[PDB]
Amino acid sequence: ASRLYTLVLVLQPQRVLLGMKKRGFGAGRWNGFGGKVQEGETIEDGARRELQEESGLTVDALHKVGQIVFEFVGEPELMDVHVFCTDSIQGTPVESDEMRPCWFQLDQIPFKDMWPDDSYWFPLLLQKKKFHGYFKFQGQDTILDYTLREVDTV
Ligand SMILES: CN1CCN(c2cc(NC3CC3)nc(N)n2)CC1
Repeated sequence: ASRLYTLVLVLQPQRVLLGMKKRGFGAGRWNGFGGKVQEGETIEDGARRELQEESGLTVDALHKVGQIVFEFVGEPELMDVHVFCTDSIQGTPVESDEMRPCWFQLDQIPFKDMWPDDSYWFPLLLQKKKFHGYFKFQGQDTILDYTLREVDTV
C-alpha cells in the first residue's frame, strides 16, 4: 500500500522556484510545493491546491514529469510522490505558514539544504526528461537503496 503525495516545481528558462519548509515534515529543507492528496480530489487538483496554499500561486497547466516512491524503514506505507512542473505561473509567490519561497538560478540549486534524493533526480527534471524513481530511507538523511530511470509515460 502507498499514500499519494504531490510535488510541484515552477521551472522557468533561467530559474526554479523553491520553498523553505518552515514547520512539520522536512522543515529546514528547500523543496517544491506539495503535500498529501485528499479523498475527493484528483492528484493534479491536489497539486494545484497545495501550490496555492503554500505560495499563493495558481497555474494554467501542470505537466507530469515524474513519480518517486519512498520507503522509510519501519513505516508500513510507501510514499508515492507524483511530480509536476510548470513554466507559466499566475501571481507573485508569497510566504505562507508552511513555506518561504525564493527563486534560484539553475546553477545555484541548494542541494545540500534539500532532501538527499533531489540531487539524484533533479538533473532529469532540468533536462526535461520524465522519470520514475525509488528511494529507501533510514530516517530522513540516509538513502539505503535507490533506482532511477527515464520513462516515456509518467
Ligand atoms: C509533502 N511533501 C511533498 C514533497 N516531498 C518530497 C520528498 C522528498 N524525499 C523525501 C521522502 C524522502 N523529496 C522531495 N523533493 N519532495 C515530501 C512530502
